[PDB]
Amino acid sequence: TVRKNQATLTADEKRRFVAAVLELKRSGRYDEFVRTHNEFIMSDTDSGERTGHRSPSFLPWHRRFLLDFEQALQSVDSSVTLPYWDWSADRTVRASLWAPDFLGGTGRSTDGRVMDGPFAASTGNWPINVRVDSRTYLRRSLGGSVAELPTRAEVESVLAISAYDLPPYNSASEGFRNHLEGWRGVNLHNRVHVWVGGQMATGVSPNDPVFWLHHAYVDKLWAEWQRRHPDSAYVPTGGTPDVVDLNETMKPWNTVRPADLLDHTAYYTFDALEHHHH
Amino acid sequence: AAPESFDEVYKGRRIQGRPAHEHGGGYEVFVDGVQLHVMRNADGSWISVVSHYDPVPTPRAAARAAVDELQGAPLLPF
Ligand SMILES: [Cu+2]
Ligand SMILES: [Cu+2]
Ligand SMILES: [Cu+2]
Repeated sequence: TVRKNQATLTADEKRRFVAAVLELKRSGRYDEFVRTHNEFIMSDTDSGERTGHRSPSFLPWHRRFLLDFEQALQSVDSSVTLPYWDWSADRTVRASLWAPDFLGGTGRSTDGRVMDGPFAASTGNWPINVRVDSRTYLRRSLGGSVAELPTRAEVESVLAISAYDLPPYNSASEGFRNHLEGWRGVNLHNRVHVWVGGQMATGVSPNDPVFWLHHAYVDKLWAEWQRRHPDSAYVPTGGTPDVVDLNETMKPWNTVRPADLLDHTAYYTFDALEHHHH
Repeated sequence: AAPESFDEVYKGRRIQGRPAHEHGGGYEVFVDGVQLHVMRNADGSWISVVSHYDPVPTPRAAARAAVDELQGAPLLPF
């Protein structure tokens, strides 16, 4: 399985990815991914149990969630893998990502409604069913609530942080995980959600197919961080209330631990991932 | 100690807050009488389910951000 930069997909790969996503939507499978994500983001709390977000397991949890989704896509078309969106590189609304042959563009100013691409409400192929308000159409406001996506220099500053995570293992932490997640520092992952706007800014953010491409790049940055810091590993490593320790299993699956997900190459490789070096 | 309650009409909609599949909130917010899930972060900031990745300083600020996001739409209960 090779995960490729979205910017590099052929027209055939874009077609096949879109069709597979639309079939998971038609069959009812897609919406249950949105529902699972919303349940964890509404339940994960800084002072209590936290598994999907605001916690060290943010990265392995989303790695396994994306694996579940990719496997569902491959059950429809075995050639499809999740592409990733390097938002440090492809940082404008003119990016091919947002073209009508791929995800479609920004929403119109009146109501945020996306008007083009395969996921526009007018196609009849993308009802927003798992939602927090009456509106049933995909919405975006690219660059509306925050003006810029993270830059490569900002990403590199986060990648240079040596500790994976630190007590209190939540949104107040120092360390790589919370800086990548974005609750402290220059803010990588949370700011991208805010930049897309629409459902992507909400707990039901997998309603926008760009969710998967954003998280596939966050997941690639975890892999890059490991290559920069081969001496650093997941923490905590046992006996921490409310937090998933290294060898503890994770909900909702219950059968997989962070330890089983640290090495992505057991499941997929990237088009390019630099070797450890000085 | 929880924030104070509030009640106002913001952009034509009634927003209310009070101390009290989702976490066990110590504070409740309503938009036109429909509960809006909100959450407090460790640093004292707030988010809501319609603006989950963008902390704001207070539960009233989260309610106002939700009204701005909804653009007139009724909220659906969680
Ligand atoms: Cu998430
Ligand atoms: Cu996310
Ligand atoms: Cu070395």
